[PDB]
Amino acid sequence: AHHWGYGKHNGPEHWHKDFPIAKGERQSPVDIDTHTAKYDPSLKPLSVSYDQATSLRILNNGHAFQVEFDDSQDKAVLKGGPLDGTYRLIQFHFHWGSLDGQGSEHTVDKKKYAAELHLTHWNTKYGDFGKAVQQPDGLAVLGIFLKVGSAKPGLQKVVDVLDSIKTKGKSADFTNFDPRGLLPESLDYWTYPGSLTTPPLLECVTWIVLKEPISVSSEQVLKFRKLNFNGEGEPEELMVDNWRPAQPLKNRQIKASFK
Ligand SMILES: NS(=O)(=O)c1nc2ccccc2s1
Ligand SMILES: NS(=O)(=O)c1nc2ccccc2s1
Ligand SMILES: [Zn+2]
Repeated sequence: AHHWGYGKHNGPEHWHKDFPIAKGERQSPVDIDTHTAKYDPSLKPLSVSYDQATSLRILNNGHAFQVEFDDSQDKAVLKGGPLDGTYRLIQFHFHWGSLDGQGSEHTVDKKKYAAELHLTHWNTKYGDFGKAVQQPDGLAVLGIFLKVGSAKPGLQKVVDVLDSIKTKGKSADFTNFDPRGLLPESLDYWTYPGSLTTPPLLECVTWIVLKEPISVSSEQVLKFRKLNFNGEGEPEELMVDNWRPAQPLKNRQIKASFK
């Protein structure tokens, strides 16, 4: 079974041995070189439509924590921007570091942020998530950088439940959470074709990375770092540095929605 992780012996540099697409042509994340990225006037404004979102549950999956949504109908969707059609929000999760100087997956002119939020959506034309990941336009992931400064009020409900899902396989009710409280003011973005950043690393994602980071407090991110990779009663391994480094851009163009 799957035994990949972010440890000293099963981290990103090992993944290719069980997931050979790790060395593929459209892997994520990437470094965003802001001077090479081209303004594309043909891109549209994003439409983030989360007014009817229905969060359900939060889970420690042994790699991160994920907040899951009801994706059995169009409730919270992403449209527009580089996308054709409608993409349903299935879950969000974060990647973060052991200290504030690393944690993001994407980088901007080689700068690493303290963490990165991924809101994961799937293209409804394929009917279910499992079919969507097998298609080059199957997923859209909205990525948002976190820097450490002032607290993010809309994140606090998430941090306050983490004590209850400390170890792998623990979950808790997480209804009535509004993900709009995790967004920055501006929806200016970069976009490029890429992949899932954890195994199976499938090349099925249209990445939309917001230019404006959100600010979270040191206290908030410190609570992320108290989670465990391990299961209950097992030797404690703090859940930190659960990010994949930047991968080769190869023959891909990063486009900007803004001038
Ligand atoms: N990262 S992986 O190729 O999927 C993997 N690494 C390791 C290391 C030790 C035991 C099993 C596995 S499975
Ligand atoms: N980190 S991510 O590219 O947003 C992502 N990776 C995976 C892997 C398996 C299932 C869902 C997702 S969402
Ligand atoms: Zn992710």
